[PDB]
Amino acid sequence: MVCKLGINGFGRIGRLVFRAAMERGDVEVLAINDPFMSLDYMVYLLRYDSVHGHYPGEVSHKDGKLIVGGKAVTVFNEKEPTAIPWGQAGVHYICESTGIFLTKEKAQAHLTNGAKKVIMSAPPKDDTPMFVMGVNNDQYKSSDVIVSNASCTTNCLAPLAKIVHDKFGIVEGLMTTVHAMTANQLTVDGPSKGGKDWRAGRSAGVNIIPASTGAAKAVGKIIPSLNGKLTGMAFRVPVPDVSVVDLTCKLAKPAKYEDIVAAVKEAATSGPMKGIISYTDEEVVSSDFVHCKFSSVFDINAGIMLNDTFVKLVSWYDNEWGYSNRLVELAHYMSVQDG
Amino acid sequence: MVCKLGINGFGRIGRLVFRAAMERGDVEVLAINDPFMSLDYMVYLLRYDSVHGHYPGEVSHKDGKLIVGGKAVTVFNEKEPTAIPWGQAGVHYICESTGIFLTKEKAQAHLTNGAKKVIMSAPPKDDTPMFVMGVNNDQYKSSDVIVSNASCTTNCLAPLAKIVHDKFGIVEGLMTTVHAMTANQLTVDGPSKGGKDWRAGRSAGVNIIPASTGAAKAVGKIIPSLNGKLTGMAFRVPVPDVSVVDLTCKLAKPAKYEDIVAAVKEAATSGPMKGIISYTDEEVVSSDFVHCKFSSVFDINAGIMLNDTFVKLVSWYDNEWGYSNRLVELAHYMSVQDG
Ligand SMILES: NC(=O)c1ccc[n+]([C@@H]2O[C@H](COP(=O)([O-])OP(=O)(O)OC[C@H]3O[C@@H](n4cnc5c(N)ncnc54)[C@H](O)[C@@H]3O)[C@@H](O)[C@H]2O)c1
Ligand SMILES: NC(=O)c1ccc[n+]([C@@H]2O[C@H](COP(=O)([O-])OP(=O)(O)OC[C@H]3O[C@@H](n4cnc5c(N)ncnc54)[C@H](O)[C@@H]3O)[C@@H](O)[C@H]2O)c1
Ligand code: NA
Ligand code: NA
Repeated sequence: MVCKLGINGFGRIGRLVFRAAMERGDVEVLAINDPFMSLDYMVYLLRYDSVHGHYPGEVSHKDGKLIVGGKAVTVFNEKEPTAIPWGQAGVHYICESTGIFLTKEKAQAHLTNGAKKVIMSAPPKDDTPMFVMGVNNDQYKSSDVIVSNASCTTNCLAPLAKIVHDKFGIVEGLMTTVHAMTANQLTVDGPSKGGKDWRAGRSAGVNIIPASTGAAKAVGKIIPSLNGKLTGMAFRVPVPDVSVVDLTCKLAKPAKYEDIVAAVKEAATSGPMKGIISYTDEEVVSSDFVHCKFSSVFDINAGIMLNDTFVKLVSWYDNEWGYSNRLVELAHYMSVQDG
Repeated sequence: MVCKLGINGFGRIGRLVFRAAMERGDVEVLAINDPFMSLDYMVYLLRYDSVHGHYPGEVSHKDGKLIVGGKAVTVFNEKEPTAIPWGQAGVHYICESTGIFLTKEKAQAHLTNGAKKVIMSAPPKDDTPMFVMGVNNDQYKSSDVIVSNASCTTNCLAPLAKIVHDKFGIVEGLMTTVHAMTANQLTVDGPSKGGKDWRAGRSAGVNIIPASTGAAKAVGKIIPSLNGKLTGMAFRVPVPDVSVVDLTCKLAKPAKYEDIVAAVKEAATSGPMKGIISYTDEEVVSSDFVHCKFSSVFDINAGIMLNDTFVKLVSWYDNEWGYSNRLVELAHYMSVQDG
C-alpha cells in the first residue's frame, strides 16, 4: 500500500535500507535518527559508498530536512529511543539498525508516541520472533509488535535449508560462512569493545579470523523441524562486502547432485522464494554479487557430493544489500497484513 | 649422512625449501635451477621476502655461484630438465617445485645424468606415490625413484584425519580449506594459464574465490582405509600466506569434544606426529601462524560439535613454510633410508 518507514541508526544497513526503500514505490521513508552524524555528514555518507557506488539520485538538505530525489525526509539526533518523535513524522514501521536495542524491552521504547511496530536488523537477544522472507514470513501475526529480520547469514542459509529439507530431508548439517569484514572489526590489532571477542579485535585486512555465529542454529527457529539439527561458525576474511555459505549436510533420502540443482532452480523460478533464492552455473567470485538483491544464490559448480547422502552446498550473499532489501520487504509485508 | 639437495624452480616453495635446508647440517643445497631469474635476481629474491622477512644471513654471489652462509651453490638457468647437469653439481635428491613436472615421465627427465631421486612439491597428475611425514612416510621404499610430498592442504589434513580415524573412526567427511593467495592467481581480472581455472584469474585481492582441490581425496591415498570417505574444496581469500582446514566429519564412535582435543594433544606430544601436529587454545588468527613450522595446528576453541558423532574441526597451516619444512624432512628421510 504505502509502508511508512523510519530508520534508527544510519549505518551500513540503515543507509542501504534507505536506498532500497527509496527504490520501492510502496514504501516511503518519513524519518531518520542517528546522533553520531550531522545533516551535512548524513548527506555525505549517503552520497558516497565504497562498495555500492554513488547514491542513484541527487542528495541534499534544506530547512533541516534530508532531500532525496525531490522528497523530504525528517531527521533526528537522539541517543535514546524514547525521545524520538516518530508519530510527529508519521512513521509506522521502524527499522532498528543501531545494533544495540535487540530486546523487546528496549525496542518497545520506540512505540510510545504513535509508531506501530519495530523490525530489528539483527537476531534478537531474547525471544522476539525472527522472520525470513520466503521461508516463514507467513507465520507473522499483526499482534507481533516487535520482530526481527534475523541475520544476513540466516537469510542466506534458511532458504537453501528449506528446499533441501523439504525435498530430501536434512538428517544433520554443519555450516561455515566465509564472511566479509564488518563495522565491529578493527583496522589494526586492538581491544574489542567489551572485551567480547578477541579475534575480532585483530587487524581485519591481514587476517583470516574465526568467529562464532548463531545463524545456523537460528535456522532451527525459522524452520522448527531443524531445531538441534544445524549449527556452524564463521571465518571473517579481507573483503569489504559479500559472503558465502558452505553447508555440509547428511540427507535422509539419496540424491544425485542434479536433483538438488533442479529443486533449487524450481524454487527460484516460481513460488514464495522467487526473488529470494537464485542460482548460477557460471564461474563466479564474490565481487560478482556486489549489489545483488537475492538472499541466497546457489553456486551450482562450486558444490560437491561425497556420495548420494553426503554433500557440501555453496550459496552466495551480499550481506549488506540482500539483507537490507529483505528488511524493507518484511516491513512492507507487515504493513499489508496489518491493513 | 648428508642429503645432497637440488632445487628446480626457485619460487615460494623453492626459496623456503632453501632456507629450511640451510638451518640443518644434514642437508646441503648443491644446485638451483630457474631460467626466469639471473644470479643477481636470485640474490634479491632470496634476500627479501614479503611474508617471511629478510633472509637470516648474508646472501651474495661470486664467480657465478650463489654464496650463502659461507657455502657456494651452483646456479643453472635451464627450461628443460634434461639440460640440468645435476650429476656434475653433486645433487642426489631434487626438489621439483616448478609446478609443471608432475608426472613420472616428466620428473624422470631430472634423472638422466647422475641424480638419484625426485620429490614433487605438489600432488602428482599420475599414480606417483605421495608421502606425508608423520602419517605414511614409513611406506617409502628405496625403489621409489619419483615421489610426491603431496600438497600443503593434504599435509594439514592427513595428520588430523589419522588421529580422529584411529581413535573414533571417520565414517565420512567433507573438507573446506580457506586458503591464502598463491602464484597461479592474478592481480587483476584476466585469463588463467591454459584457460583452466577461470575463477583463479579473477582479481585476487578483492575476491573470495572458490577452487576445486583433490587434497581431501588425496588423504584416501595417504590413509587407504579412508579412500572414498573424504573429499572437499577451497575458497582462496586475500591473505598472502597461511590457510586453515575446516573438516566436517561423521564419527563411528560417539565422543565428547574434550576426547578429540585429548587425542590431538597426545599425538602432538610424543610419537610420529611430534613436530607435525600441534594445537592451541588461544584466540589465534591467521597471521599468528606466519613462519610456523607445523603441518597442522588444531584450533581448540574454533571447533564445534552438533552432537556426539557430527563435528566440525579446524586446523591452521603455514602453506609455504610448513610444507617447505616437510619436503626437506622428506628428502632427508629418503637419503637416510637409501643409505
Ligand atoms: N553485513 C552487514 O553489515 C549486516 C548484515 C545483517 C545484519 N547486520 C546488523 O545490523 C546492525 C547494524 O549493522 P551495520 O553494519 O549497519 O553497523 P554500522 O556500524 O555501519 O551502523 C551503526 C550505526 O548506528 C548508529 N548508532 C549508534 N548508536 C546509536 C543510537 N544510540 N541511536 C541511533 N543510532 C545509533 C551509528 O552512528 C552508526 O551509523 C547490527 O546489529 C549488525 O549486526 C549487519
Ligand atoms: N603455498 C604454496 O605456495 C604451495 C604449497 C604447497 C605446494 N605448492 C606447489 O609447489 C609448486 C611451486 O609453487 P610456488 O608457490 O613455489 O610457485 P612459484 O610460482 O612461486 O614458483 C615457481 C618457480 O618455478 C620457476 N620455473 C618456471 N618454469 C621453470 C622451469 N621450466 N624450470 C625451472 N624453474 C621454472 C619460476 O620462475 C618460479 O620461480 C606448485 O606445484 C605448487 O602448487 C605450493
Ligand atoms: Na519509495
Ligand atoms: Na644445511
